[PDB]
Amino acid sequence: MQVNRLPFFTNHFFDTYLLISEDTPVGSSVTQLLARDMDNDPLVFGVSGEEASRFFAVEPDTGVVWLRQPLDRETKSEFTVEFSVSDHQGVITRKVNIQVGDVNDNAPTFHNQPYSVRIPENTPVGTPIFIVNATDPDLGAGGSVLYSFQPPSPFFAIDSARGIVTVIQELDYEVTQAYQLTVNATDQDKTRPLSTLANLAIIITDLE
Amino acid sequence: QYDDDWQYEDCKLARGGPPATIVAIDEESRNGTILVDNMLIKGTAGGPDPTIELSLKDNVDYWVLLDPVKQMLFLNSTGRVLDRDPPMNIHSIVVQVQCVNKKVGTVIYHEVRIVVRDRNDNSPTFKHESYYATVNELTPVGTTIFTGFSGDNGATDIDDGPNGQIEYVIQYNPEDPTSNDTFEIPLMLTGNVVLRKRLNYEDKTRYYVIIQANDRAQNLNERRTTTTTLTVDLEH
Ligand SMILES: [Ca+2]
Ligand SMILES: [Ca+2]
Ligand SMILES: [Ca+2]
Ligand SMILES: [Ca+2]
Ligand SMILES: [Ca+2]
Ligand SMILES: [Ca+2]
Ligand SMILES: [Ca+2]
Ligand SMILES: [Cl-]
Ligand SMILES: [K+]
Repeated sequence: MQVNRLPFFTNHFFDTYLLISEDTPVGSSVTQLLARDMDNDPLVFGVSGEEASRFFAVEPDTGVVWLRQPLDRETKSEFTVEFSVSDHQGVITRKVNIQVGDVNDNAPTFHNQPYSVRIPENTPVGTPIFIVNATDPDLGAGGSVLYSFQPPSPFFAIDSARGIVTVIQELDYEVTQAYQLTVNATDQDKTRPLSTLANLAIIITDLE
Repeated sequence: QYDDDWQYEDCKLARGGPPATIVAIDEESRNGTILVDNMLIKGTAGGPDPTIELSLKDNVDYWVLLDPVKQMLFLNSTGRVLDRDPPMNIHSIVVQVQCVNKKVGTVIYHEVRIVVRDRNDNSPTFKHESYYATVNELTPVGTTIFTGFSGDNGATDIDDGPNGQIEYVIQYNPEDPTSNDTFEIPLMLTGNVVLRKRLNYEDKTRYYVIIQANDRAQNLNERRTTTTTLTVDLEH
């Protein structure tokens, strides 16, 4: 009599990796497991492991793997996951590295708030008076920050790359004692840029 | 407003798709192997009037070399090997290509992941040079008479997946012809040996069983094999 032969997986992704974008909706199919059995046994598929199980479900009879809860690359950017296939006499398992793809889903967060600075009325044109900084944890253009004033100001400019704020026109206390500027920090994602606002208070101190 | 946004283009990707650039190569690939043909970053690094500066960050152990002009990444493996198997266990390399826009001063990091694919560059290896079993002449046929390949006492293979999984088979021994007829391995995965014919101490007291282990590489022509002997002595 023929001893049972155990099934084996055929997917070529076990030899490299599987990519899933972090924007995959819950309930979507992310791949399909494939296996053969020399006895032509009907096969049941599954997933193994505590954490893998919380993110992936497998339709037992077809091997379609789907997404049980949202992925977030900033929170966990990869998994090692173990899939199983059984012919009812034995179970075999095999691991795959799953890489999580980025999308731009974060806006920048500013550092060292709140932002306020006292400068004297006689501070000359060209003088750097303040530095703003924000970071953004997305990859690529989605994580590179640009700074600006919204709207721009006739008395101050901010360097778009470095966040350095300078005086660009002589000040005058009697006309304006204090300026409330809105600073915008945006990422540079091509299709969905995201941005964030902070206030910058500039208080002018008297002289004559 | 936004007439000047053309100067922010340099350092951005000259392709669509996701931000990470992900490629695969074989373990033990030769020095100078191309890892990325073309990073496809907008702008010109080097030459007499570059619009960008390009360089590598988090290049741990200097596995990756960059040619900024061609925007090409290469493997730096002189004096060593890129080994996915124990003891080295390099399954992947991740580096950042930092891109500085010269005109506006913006910096963009482009992540590159290199996934290392296993080769069947390792053969099964037996823990001992030879193996031994004693069997009583009255052992019933069907009885398991040797279990010594259990729990890494037998053959192992340091590759991953099927490349590293072992099957055991008995071969004919031209110098002890009946040994493959008297003993069998019915379950090739365990390599346990079972008695298949009644023994007779007055006829034959010693058997030399040739056992071959093989791995389970997908291509039959790339499978590796190793041989051992099991000597079976009868007792009274
Ligand atoms: Ca079967
Ligand atoms: Ca996210
Ligand atoms: Ca993201
Ligand atoms: Ca972002
Ligand atoms: Ca190797
Ligand atoms: Ca290997
Ligand atoms: Ca092997
Ligand atoms: Cl400051
Ligand atoms: K192995």
